[PDB]
Amino acid sequence: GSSGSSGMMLGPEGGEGYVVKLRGLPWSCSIEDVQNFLSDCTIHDGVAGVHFIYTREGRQSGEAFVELESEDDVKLALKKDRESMGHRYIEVFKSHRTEMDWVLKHSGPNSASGPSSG
Repeated sequence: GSSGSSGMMLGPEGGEGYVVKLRGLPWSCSIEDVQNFLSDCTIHDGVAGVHFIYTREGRQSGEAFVELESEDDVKLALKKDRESMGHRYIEVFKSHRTEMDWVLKHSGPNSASGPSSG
């Protein structure tokens, strides 16, 4: 059985990690709501594992990524799909880390075309 991306540099950068994207979150959604929402999941670094998505203006688009500890967590998170958080509905989306990185760098109200280098 060949599963789990141990690690590789050559070819397609293999630096992804168990992550999930939550949509439909309330404009007042806080790391806490997420942590409890994905209880069945073991978020990595807890609060230090949740990444909310913002617009170029500085608002809460609703999207919010969340890092996990292991694979199982991912499969479990996907179970919280079309869920109900507080007074709204939440939608889980299977995503990797390498992605949550770009989606963020180019999400907040302050991007400035990423870093100087280019």
